[PDB]
Amino acid sequence: NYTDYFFDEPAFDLHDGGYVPLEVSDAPEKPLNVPPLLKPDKETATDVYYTVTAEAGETQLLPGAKTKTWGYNTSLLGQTIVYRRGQHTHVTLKNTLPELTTFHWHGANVSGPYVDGGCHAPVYPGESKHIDFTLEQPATTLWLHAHPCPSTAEQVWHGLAAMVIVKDDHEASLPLPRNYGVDDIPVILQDRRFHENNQWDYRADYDPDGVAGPTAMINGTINPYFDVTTQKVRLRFLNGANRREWRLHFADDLPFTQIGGDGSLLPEPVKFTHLMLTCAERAEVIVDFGQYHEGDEVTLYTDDVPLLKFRIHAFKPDQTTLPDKLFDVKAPVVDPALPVRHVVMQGMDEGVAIDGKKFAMQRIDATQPIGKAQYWDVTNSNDAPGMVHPFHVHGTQFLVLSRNGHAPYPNEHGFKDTIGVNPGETVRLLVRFDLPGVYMYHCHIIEHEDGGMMAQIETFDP
Amino acid sequence: TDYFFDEPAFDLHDGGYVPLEVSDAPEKPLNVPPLLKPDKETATDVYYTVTAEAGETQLLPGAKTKTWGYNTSLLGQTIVYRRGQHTHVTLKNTLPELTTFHWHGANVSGPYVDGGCHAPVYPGESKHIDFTLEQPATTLWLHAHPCPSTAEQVWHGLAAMVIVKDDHEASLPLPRNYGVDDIPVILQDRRFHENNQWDYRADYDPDGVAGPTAMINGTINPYFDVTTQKVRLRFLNGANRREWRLHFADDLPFTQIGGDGSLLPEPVKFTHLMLTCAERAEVIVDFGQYHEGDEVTLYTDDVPLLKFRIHAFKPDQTTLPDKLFDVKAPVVDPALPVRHVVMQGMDEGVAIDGKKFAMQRIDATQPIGKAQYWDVTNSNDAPGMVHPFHVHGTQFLVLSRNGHAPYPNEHGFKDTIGVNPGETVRLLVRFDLPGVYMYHCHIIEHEDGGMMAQIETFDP
Ligand SMILES: [Ag+]
Ligand SMILES: [Ag+]
Ligand SMILES: [Cu+2]
Ligand SMILES: [Cu+2]
Ligand SMILES: [Cu+2]
Ligand SMILES: [Cu+2]
Ligand SMILES: [Cu+2]
Ligand SMILES: [Cu+2]
Ligand SMILES: [Cu+2]
Repeated sequence: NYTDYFFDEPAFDLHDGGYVPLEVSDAPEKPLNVPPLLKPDKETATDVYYTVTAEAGETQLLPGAKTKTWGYNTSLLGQTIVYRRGQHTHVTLKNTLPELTTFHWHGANVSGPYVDGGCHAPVYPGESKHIDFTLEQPATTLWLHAHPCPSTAEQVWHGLAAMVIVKDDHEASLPLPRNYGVDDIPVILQDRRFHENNQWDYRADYDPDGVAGPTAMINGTINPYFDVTTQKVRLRFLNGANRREWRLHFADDLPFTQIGGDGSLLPEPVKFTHLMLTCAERAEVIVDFGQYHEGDEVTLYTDDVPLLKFRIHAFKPDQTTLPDKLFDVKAPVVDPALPVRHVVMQGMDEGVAIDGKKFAMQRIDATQPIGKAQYWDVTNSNDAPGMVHPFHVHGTQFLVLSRNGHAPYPNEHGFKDTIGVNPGETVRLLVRFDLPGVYMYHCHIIEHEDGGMMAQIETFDP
Repeated sequence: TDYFFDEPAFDLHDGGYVPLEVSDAPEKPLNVPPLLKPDKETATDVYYTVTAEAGETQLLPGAKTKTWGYNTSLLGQTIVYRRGQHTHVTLKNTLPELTTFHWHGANVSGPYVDGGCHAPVYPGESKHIDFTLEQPATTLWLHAHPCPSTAEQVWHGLAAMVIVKDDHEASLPLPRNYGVDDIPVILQDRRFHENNQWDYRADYDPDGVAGPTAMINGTINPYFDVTTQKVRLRFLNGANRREWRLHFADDLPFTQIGGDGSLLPEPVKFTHLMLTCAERAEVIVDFGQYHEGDEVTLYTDDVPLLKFRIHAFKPDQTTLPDKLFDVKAPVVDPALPVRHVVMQGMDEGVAIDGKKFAMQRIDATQPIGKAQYWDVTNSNDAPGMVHPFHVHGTQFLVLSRNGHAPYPNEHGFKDTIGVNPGETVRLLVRFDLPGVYMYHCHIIEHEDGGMMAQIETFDP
């Protein structure tokens, strides 16, 4: 009788003092919302042009009154944005909100601070900005969300997040579900607390160690079910919550195989029955429903709470099988002239800090040359009252070398931008920035990021 | 119209104007904020702790209203500063959000002491500032200044009066007994929601937020017990947008003695006085013609704000002198261009010189100790608002309005001027200290919407 998850059972959120259990909503079960693929304004093989518009509106979530929500090219979350490697991407960023926002491309190898779209890329109500870039990184699932400093939390809670899919030649060649909306779906995992008139009140539910409500919400849907019409289904899991951790497993321990992480395909497929994700992490998995019959419903659960029902229909057999090797991880060579960087995440509540300091806009906390790989030792110092801190770094994809001198977890051998650090643990990352800019590095529990557990590094060309 | 401003441009002609309505709530004594007791005070030094905190205040019957304040649940204890005295303040933030501590109208360095956009104080942390004011006696105030949102934080209730004492003002025949005959009159409005709670974002409007319930020193339907013949009222417009058009029953006269940055050169009689956001005006009222039990109401437009209950009082036979203060105007540096500042737009198109505020961008420079002319224009006409233009880290003089005389109460030092639609005012502006100072419209929703720039001052 042990935990089924890789992380440290005592550190789990369910052990927190102000832990909010998930509760099942009485709302009607309804089809999972699959956000439309965002149609480009114009597209050639060399160039793509998109308009992305932050906007306030209303969404039917619970029965009765509609919930006031924000979203991208929609009233909640966003239309899914497809980018291609090597394709000159051109984006118009339009803000029609009553408040100034930011357009952060979490996981995008792009310049900073302006394209990156973090704390220093404000966009006022009414005005537009124009960005352009060519991603040179592997196929993966990234995402877009707001990133004012503060409050990233409030804006994400309002509903500013959208899945971003990055396509490439290698990933296209592999035998994988790719029919978006049919056998390949977003699974954006969030929670909310609904107040009177089914409205949200971030500030009423504020907690300095993380905001979480009882009602799970997947792709802006309550009590979702999904209609399976293929044997294999591809799930792109994104933890878009402000603090909650998802411990994912089917009711009957139905196996699934993870094929992707944050920043790339995994080098090899990894079989799971139980998958934990901290804030901002992604995991792409293939589920096989071949043992089931028409009419059966297999339910996906987080801990002991049902999240997502899969209604099984008729499907043609799928004989295909995954290769031993999905992707070639080309590790950089550490620059020997560089020392080891030590980053200590510390404190809790309003005490949060990185290397003894709260985030300041005008202060540069670190530098690193472009093109030069470096070992980062990252430490979560919190003691017994412990929390798994998802450490994130803008403008790169790192490799995970060790966890307390031991091997990294079996699903951490590919490229990642976010790694959960257990209380007391030091992890070692191999980090390289390709481009010049100012990039944030922070805990992706968003309430702590708004509270000062954020710092910034400047990359430069020698 | 009895007021100096342009009647067509008044707020009550605005598109989504919100008229004040009188609350059904019972009459009660005007809250007079206590004077903040120093930690330690000598003749050369003073040491304060200012704590921004969150709590609950009984404002209407039923549930309490969740508010913010400095060293209290709502607004703040009145802070006293002396010219030439080394002041030592400790800023403590116990709010669940980050904030700022701006000393509106204080000649202090920027950008840290100024406490503008660049001076964040996180939850749980403390900062330490020290300074010495070399400016005349007047009424300043303290309030939150994150960029953004100043408007949200001021709404929550973060404002407090600040009194600057000096030797000249002490020597004058003025009511000076705080809370007895020398009172704050902090003029605000609010909209009360279910369970008497405020909700800024529900009430939001890009052209300014106004609610229908007047609130004076965090009091609803206040009355004040007059126990002297003369009473000094320190008017402060702490509203987000609303203009106050002040007058008494019977058209009882009052005398303005001071404005934002100084006593007026001479006293100015009024029956009707108008104030835009962030303006302060100090007036003496005389109730010598009234008797035991008489009530005199102070109105904005047709709406009662404050009831003065006259009691028996000793006759006060003192008259004010012809001259209150000497205004020593700096001379323009002749080698220096006229600075043209244009406030444009309304709603989401608010801008200054065609640009929205960028926290990394310096829009202007000026040498310390050299007075320059500032021509400030308000472009919007037809749908027009009186824009109260404000400059950090200085006290300017008003030279002209559209090439004509300034208003009768603009011959003193000021930090905030109401500019009518289409109007160019000329200011004479000098900066004593080096720093980075914001200048902006003080209709706060425009401030937050980007009608703001920043100037940098340097030693030549
Ligand atoms: Ag904790
Ligand atoms: Ag208007
Ligand atoms: Cu992110
Ligand atoms: Cu990011
Ligand atoms: Cu970030
Ligand atoms: Cu101010
Ligand atoms: Cu100011
Ligand atoms: Cu304005
Ligand atoms: Cu200001």
